[PDB]
Amino acid sequence: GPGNKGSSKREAATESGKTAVVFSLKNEVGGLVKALRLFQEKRVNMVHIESRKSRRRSSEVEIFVDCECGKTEFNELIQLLKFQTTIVTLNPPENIWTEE
Amino acid sequence: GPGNKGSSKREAATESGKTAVVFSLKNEVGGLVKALRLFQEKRVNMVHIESRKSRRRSSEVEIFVDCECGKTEFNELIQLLKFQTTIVTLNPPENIWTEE
Ligand SMILES: N[C@@H](Cc1ccccc1)C(=O)O
Ligand SMILES: N[C@@H](Cc1ccccc1)C(=O)O
Repeated sequence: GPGNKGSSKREAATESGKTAVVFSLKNEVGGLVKALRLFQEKRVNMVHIESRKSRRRSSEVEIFVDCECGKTEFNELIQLLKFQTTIVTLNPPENIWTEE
Repeated sequence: GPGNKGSSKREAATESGKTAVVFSLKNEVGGLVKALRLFQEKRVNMVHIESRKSRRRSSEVEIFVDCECGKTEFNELIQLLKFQTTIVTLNPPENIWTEE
């Protein structure tokens, strides 16, 4: 039975998609690592990360995290992130582009 | 070697500048948080962060971290970062070039 062939195996996938969420936190040191460690807990790797800091004396800053993961996993992760801070923006900042 | 009790009431803002370093790590999940937690240890906040992922099947990825801190503190931090991975790129001056 086993050991016969199996040199190649195709895994099914539910198409492809991306997820992104804007997470806000205090401009404290290490605030970002606590936000990203949650992604590590769910074993979700990020593909892009960008932080924006305003000079309007804002105590809080917005950090954009882009990652690819299942929508269910994503929703669960977002719910955990929402615990730390209220997230009302779940859209990417396509308004601002970067040279990259 | 603990010092004596005292307080530094002398401060100077004569020295000012920015620091940046390119830190490379494996494309593992949570690799970035370990890199950034070191900044937290030195109480260094980052002002900009950007990660680059290639599709050339590179096991390692390069993450750019920009922060403002003392040069001495920065050098010490870099030395700690160098422990985790060899860093040969330290924000090179690609703006100018020479043909020596
Ligand atoms: N994929 C790695 C490195 C990385 C961080 C952020 C953006 C892109 C890549 C991680 O999740 O730690
Ligand atoms: N200043 C905060 C948030 C931040 C992260 C990265 C870039 C800019 C700001 C921190 O160091 O966690």
